[PDB]
Amino acid sequence: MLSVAARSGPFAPVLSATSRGVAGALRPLLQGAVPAASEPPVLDVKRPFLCRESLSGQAAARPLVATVGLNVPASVRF
Amino acid sequence: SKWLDGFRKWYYNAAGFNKLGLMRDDTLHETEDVKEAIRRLPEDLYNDRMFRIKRALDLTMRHQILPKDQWTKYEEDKFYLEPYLKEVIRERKEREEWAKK
Amino acid sequence: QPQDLEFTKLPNGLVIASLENYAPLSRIGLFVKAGSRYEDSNNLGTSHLLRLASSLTTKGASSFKITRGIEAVGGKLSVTATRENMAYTVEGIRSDIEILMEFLLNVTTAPEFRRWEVAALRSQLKIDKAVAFQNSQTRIIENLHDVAYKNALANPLYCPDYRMGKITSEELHYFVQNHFTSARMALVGLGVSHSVLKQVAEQFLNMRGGLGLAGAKAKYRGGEIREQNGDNLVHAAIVAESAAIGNAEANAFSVLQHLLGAGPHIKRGNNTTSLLSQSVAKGSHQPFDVSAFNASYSDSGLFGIYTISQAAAAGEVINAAYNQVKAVAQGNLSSADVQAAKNKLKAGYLMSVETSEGFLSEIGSQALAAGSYMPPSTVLQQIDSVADADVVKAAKKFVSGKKSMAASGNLGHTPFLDEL
Amino acid sequence: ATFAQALQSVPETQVSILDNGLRVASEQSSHATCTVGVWIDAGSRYETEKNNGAGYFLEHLAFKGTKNRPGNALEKEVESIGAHLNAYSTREHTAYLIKALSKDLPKVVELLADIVQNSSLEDSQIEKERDVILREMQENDASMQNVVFDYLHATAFQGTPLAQAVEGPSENVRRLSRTDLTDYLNRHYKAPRMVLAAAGGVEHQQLLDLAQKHLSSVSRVYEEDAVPGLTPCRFTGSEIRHRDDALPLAHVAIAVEGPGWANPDNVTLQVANAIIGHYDCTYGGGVHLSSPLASVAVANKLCQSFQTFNISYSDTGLLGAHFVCDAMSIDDMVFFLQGQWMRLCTSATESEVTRGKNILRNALVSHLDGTTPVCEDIGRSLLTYGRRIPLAEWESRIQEVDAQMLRDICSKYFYDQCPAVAGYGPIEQLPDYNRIRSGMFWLRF
Repeated sequence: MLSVAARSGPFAPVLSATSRGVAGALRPLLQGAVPAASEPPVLDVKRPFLCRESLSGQAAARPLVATVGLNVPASVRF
Repeated sequence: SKWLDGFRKWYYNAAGFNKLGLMRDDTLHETEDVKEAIRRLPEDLYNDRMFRIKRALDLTMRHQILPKDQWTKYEEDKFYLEPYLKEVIRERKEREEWAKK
Repeated sequence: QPQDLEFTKLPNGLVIASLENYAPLSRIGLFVKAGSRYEDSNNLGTSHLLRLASSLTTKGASSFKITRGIEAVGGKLSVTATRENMAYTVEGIRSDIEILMEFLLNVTTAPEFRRWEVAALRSQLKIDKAVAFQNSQTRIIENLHDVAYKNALANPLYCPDYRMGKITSEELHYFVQNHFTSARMALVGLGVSHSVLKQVAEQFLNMRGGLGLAGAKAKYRGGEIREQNGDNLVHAAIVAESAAIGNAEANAFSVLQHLLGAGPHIKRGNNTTSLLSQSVAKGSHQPFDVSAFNASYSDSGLFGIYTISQAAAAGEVINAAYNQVKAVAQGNLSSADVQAAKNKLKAGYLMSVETSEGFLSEIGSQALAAGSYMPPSTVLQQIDSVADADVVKAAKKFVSGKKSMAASGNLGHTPFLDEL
Repeated sequence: ATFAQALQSVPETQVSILDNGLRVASEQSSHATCTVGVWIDAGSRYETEKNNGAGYFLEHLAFKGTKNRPGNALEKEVESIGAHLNAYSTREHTAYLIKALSKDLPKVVELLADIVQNSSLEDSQIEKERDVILREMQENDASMQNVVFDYLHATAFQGTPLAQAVEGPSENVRRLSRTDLTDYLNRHYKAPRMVLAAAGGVEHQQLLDLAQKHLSSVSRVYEEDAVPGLTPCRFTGSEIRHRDDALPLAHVAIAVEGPGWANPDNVTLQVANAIIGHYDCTYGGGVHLSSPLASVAVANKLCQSFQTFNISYSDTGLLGAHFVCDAMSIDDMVFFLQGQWMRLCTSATESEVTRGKNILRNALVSHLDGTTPVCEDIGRSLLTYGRRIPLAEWESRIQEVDAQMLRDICSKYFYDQCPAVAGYGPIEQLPDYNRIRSGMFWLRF
């Protein structure tokens, strides 16, 4: 009884991930399907930070505040 | 008047869209403002309208009509698309006036 | 009256503050205590949808009318939202401040919230959240509040991904009818007459109920979460409870924040006076950014250290910063450094006030918080009245307090809270 | 209490000249703080390709030690008085700025004079900041917009000192030495091309006395009469395309030759830029936006963002539009942008012209709200116009602007002109130069 299936009764298919690399002779129960998950929007790539002088100033020291506007860009201040 | 309601009911029966189960707001032509009104319709009204149009198309394919008791009548011909369509017309007239300015 | 600020309070609880400085640009702000604090688990993101729905069709002006009229004036309409409060700010020429105030109060007091409009706007909610989370500090601060509080401040300032597609116009109307009430708003103005301000106050804002729903007092919980996302730098915020807005303890905590380093004053500098940066740079050879995070609210505060470092050196940076704050709590400090911190705080507050946008924001925040004007001279007086013993007490309170940690990055060497 | 009365009530700045020709200007407000800065008329337009990163090196090394205060002592004094410190450099200008209180003005001006006069450049600090510049060049190469603007500047002002970027090439950064920095300091940091600008709770008499105390000896004379000179830089119609399809978005900037600083068409072209407008994907306007380009961008979902720029240099400028979009909307966005440009060029209406004028009023006053932008405006105005243009004069120019002369000036500057195009990213959809020119003339007008 040195195994997850022989110890956890209903938690065996939860603790054990089974992958059929080759399709079996018998059909499997609960085949499942991906219901067309959405894609996050494509945005501009934020710059990386490689030197400490340009790294300074980006550690937050104030409460988070958001700002939207009719004709001004939505900014966030830290 | 009392004469006007009876004449309107007779003309409504002569129109013939009640015999296929339609309503007036169903039978009005789908222009741009009408399309905006249907987009602004709630889900239940949109589903009932879509089923009514589909059943009407099936009936006209079969060259038949609904039975007499199942025809819609003048008193319960609800005008569901009327406020949405009126608001779309008002907004389009506002945009037209701003374009005129 | 350019010499002072005219200040009145209506019998329904509304606050009216005005200053006639004869500025070419006139500003009108409406400050409401209707932030993300006042949401329970059932209507999360309603504040975000309201903030993005501040340009919809209203009972008095359509969305097309609002947009075209405001951009024909050329003035600006904006919403600035915190956890505590929202601010609806309009600015424009003095000749068109009347119609700008009409648009502002039409979009605040009576929005229709048509369901097709919010159905089209929830995609804009998703896009705005993505743009806000383009940088990682927003995510770190949101996670920090979420693990610091049980309720009323753990609510995210941005709409959850599941709640996108679920926020209804009924929920928006419920939120507005329960929180957009007269006793919790303040209508402030720069370059406008107090008579005009009070006239439009009783012309629009007279028909709202009262105090409305209170809140949930924001109980503290502590704990930690760690988002491993494989980023090139590791962000880590370790905070604890502090005082609320309106306390000498909160003033001491702000002085302590500026003593440990609230950020750089010099572009591309070494930050030679900030004790956190000095202590980290004593034993590091990597890029880093360490600062004192401070965020007070109406009933609770958060004070701690924010560190951005490399993946391998994150533990060393966090330990050095924590040992520096531990030394401050033990009492390793000088009165000259405390005076320099107070001078930094005075300069920062005065530079916040010097801009008319910041001045309007401070006026509205003070009107919502205390219901009275505290002059900058008196603010600097109490800032100077902060003592260094209270700074040591605040540092000891942060050291001894229960910890909340939000970390993100590649955390193979980032320590845990029990290891600190 | 009208707009013109308020602009009359705006306080007037004061300008004075020292004995060495250094300009000293001040605007007094009721603010408790002050912004004191030094603007030097020097930059990449004066660099001659051998010291192409000298200004960037100097603004990195001016705060890392001086003769009187060595190493970090100036930083210690700045943090002790609580002042914010800043610097930047554009292709014509180099600015140092200090935001502080009104009671620390002598210390602020002494620190500014010591920075611009007695900057000690140690070789170890030179090497350290050289490594910093290499890392920062890598970071700015990773930044999408700066690459496109540098590409646009190069492909528009090629063969001239205006093509080279402010940071300079990495070869010149690595091979630049201390003697080149001393040559740049002794050649370009002259007295009469310096403006000491103060804005806020500052008295012009006290500022002039402090400038006489500190900035009197700047050595305006030249080493062997090696006086430089302003040379015109040609504008050319051209494009650069850095195709790299792995990047998510495409940045495209299209510009034409500008009017210059002293040209009175700047107000008209800024009004036209207000007509075209700007948009970001997070804008709350939606379909009902007054700008028709932004409206069609929302309606067709073309661009992530676009903006209109009018960058002006001595008798030249880059004037155009920069947009970030996906890889499948570049052609449509170029088409719509050129269509809006020539709608402005051919059929401009008084209603939209008044809308853009009011937008420009709001933009100028909102920019000039604040001590630091007032100081920046003072410095740039004295460096470019030779004087500070008052808000009443600006408003008079906007009153002079109407639809007919806007139409004439737009037809002068946009219509049938060869543009400069800078594209970066998946720009296969971006049209050819011939297609861009064919959009840059209409067959119906």
